[PDB]
Amino acid sequence: IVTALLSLAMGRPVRQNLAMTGEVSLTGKILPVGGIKEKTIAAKRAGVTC
Amino acid sequence: RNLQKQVEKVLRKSAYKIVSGEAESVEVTPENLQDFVGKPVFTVERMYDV
Repeated sequence: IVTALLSLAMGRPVRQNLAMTGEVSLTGKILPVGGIKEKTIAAKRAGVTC
Repeated sequence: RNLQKQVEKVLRKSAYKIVSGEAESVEVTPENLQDFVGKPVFTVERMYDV
């Protein structure tokens, strides 16, 4: 969501085929998320490279 | 109480690894412990550094 807004703020598209995930806590220190194997297989299925 | 459940679970899986597995004497260790209960629940976050 953050990177979404930021892209919109400047109009620059995000670099293509870039998936990401995480959590942010009002100062940007990303925090762990769980279940990573399932998101991993989904990303491999979608062809996203990064 | 809840510790009691994890202890008995570690034991019973040792039992099945005795009865017909490829183990004559289990000896749980921190590296192989992951197999016996799977992914950790709680973490040691230390959400920030300074």
